[PDB]
Amino acid sequence: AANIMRVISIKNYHSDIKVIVQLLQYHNKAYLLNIPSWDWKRGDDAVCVAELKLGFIAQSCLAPGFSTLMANLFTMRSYKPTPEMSQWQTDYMRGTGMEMYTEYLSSAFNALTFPEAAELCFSKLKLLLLAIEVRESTLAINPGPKVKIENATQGFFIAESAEEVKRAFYYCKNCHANVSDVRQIKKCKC
Amino acid sequence: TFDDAGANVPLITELANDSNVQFLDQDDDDDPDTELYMTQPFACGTAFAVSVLDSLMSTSYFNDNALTLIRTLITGGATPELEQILAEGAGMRGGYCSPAVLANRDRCRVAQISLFDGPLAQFGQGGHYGELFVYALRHFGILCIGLYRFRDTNPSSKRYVITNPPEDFPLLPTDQVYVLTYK
Amino acid sequence: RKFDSTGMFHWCPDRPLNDCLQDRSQASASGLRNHVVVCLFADAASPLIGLRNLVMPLRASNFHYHELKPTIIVGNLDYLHREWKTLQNFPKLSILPGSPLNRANLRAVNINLCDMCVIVSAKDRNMEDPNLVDKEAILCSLNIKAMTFDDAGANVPLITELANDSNVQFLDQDDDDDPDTELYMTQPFACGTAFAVSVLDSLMSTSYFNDNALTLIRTLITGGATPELEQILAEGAGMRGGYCSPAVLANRDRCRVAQISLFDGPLAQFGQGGHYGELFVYALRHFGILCIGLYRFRDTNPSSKRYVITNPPEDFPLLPTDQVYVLTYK
Ligand SMILES: [Ca+2]
Ligand SMILES: [Ca+2]
Ligand SMILES: [Ca+2]
Repeated sequence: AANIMRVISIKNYHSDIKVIVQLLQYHNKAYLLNIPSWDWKRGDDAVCVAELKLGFIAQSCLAPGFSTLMANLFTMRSYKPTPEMSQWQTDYMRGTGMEMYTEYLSSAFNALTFPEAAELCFSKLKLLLLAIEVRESTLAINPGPKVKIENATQGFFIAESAEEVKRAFYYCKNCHANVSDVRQIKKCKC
Repeated sequence: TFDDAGANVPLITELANDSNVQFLDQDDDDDPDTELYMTQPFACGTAFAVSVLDSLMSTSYFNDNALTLIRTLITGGATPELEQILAEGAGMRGGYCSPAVLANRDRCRVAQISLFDGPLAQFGQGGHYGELFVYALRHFGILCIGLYRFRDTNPSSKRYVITNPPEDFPLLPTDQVYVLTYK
Repeated sequence: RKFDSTGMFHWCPDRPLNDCLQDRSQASASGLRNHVVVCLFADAASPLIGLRNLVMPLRASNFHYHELKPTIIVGNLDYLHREWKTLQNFPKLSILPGSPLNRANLRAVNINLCDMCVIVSAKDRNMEDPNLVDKEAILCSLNIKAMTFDDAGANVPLITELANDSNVQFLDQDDDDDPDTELYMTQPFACGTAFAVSVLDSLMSTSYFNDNALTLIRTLITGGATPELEQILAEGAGMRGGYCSPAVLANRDRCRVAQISLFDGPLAQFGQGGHYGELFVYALRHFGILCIGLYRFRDTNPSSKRYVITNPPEDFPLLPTDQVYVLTYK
């Protein structure tokens, strides 16, 4: 109730402000969906922690570890070894260094299918591409061979840092990005 | 005891207070200065707590689409139209559906598959995660995102999750693979 | 038809609340139009607000039975059970039990076709701090203001009663709020969309300086509740009534405050650039209508918001879209 009154206050002061609010109960989301100037298409958003909580554990009933797989992608953390960690703890902790990032695919991906673009990201760029924003626009997760990469397609990647995913924006094919150690991709198709 | 066992029933518990994760498991080596995500019950997917969801706020600011990606996965496909319909207070309306709306039943989902048997089992005998990834993407359109591996490589049934392994990462025949899939 | 025993109000023999209770299908099947909707917000234990004081003016005997506005209360049923003993003597009343914030109750009630939606609360006046005190009333206003009635929405007429005056700022948008303005200067009060008990404080001093002026306003606002009716209610028998003699029924010609439009009919000549003084004199002479003010659109071009002008100057220019407040006998 207190948080809804704050969004009502912020929107009353100026309707166009992007408000992102944290909510504790799913039935309370209905109240702010009904405010005259709440608009999800413009950015307004409600992080309902009851919805999200029960959603992660429900998907774990179908894939037995997803809630940990997935809840680690949405906190920034950097992998930092310590020599007393067991093998499983080093393997686990390397994985916790991952997050999900958005980046534009370079023009070198144009007219590939999503399967070629994903093989290319994984094998050459060491990036896990998992989705694309298809042009109004719509998200597609793991789309099949029917879907082509269009120019300025935004993709969703799992990677260790935003400095990794830039490689997909700078990847310039036979023109310049020819060489096989990933640290070297850093400049355009000059 | 379920004599026709017991510590092998799969379980996930939601904690009101994260530091209580230490009581949740034995053979564990607890330490109160470790934060939740490093503890064995969370690494095994046996525990969850709302504190790991705090950083969703900043992801809604930096890339709102990423928050819609996770919401479409975790809700199993709840669109803003369904949130709109629920906000009318009539409850969830439904019935028989037209082929044109029923077309949306081919949604991508996160499934889990085993390297123990079937066509991927060739990678379980000392293959590497990169070989598996490329093969499954090409033959099945399966997009592999991680592993679920036994902690005791010899004892207990506890498994831990490895997100996005390196291309050269060695597989075991007992591993399970997380996959984005259409069927 | 039957009236109360002083002939001042329409009357009905008692009933059980279940005669007037309706579900959403019954309410939606009923062709409610030009009605009053009361959106009550109450807990079962919360204090009685005396809805009789709302309904009784709407059943004033000077209206014909066909022109009484139907009334429907949307609210908590356990509360309305203990309210009902006071309401059970009024015709054309109904109850849809449930929350006014459910956007279904609102559609079943035909909220888009009503003549007034009243938003009212019985909740504790410091259930929490002064920012939470009107959150249900504010949400209910904003909810109705957002709906879509495609066969709209922000043109349903509404009046809300505020427990805390400074919350008037949340009640409307396109508004330019300022916390140092006092309630009577704010746009929602100037439009008749908001009310709060703080504007009634100065009645105390008017009772001292001229008690008759307080009886004037009470006869208008109650629709004719005389001290004899207050005496009869104080006997605790409830409101007694039946068929009435022509000698008491004579009091059905009471003066009332009505509102009329300059858009059409005989006064429309003044809407084409006439002045308020020309209108006043004409209507007083031809109809015995006594004009006391205007209700004019704020946006003279957009929104349906109108503001009230009390007693304009003789030379004040009229618009064809104005409405006039009138004291009238018929
Ligand atoms: Ca990282
Ligand atoms: Ca332990
Ligand atoms: Ca305002």
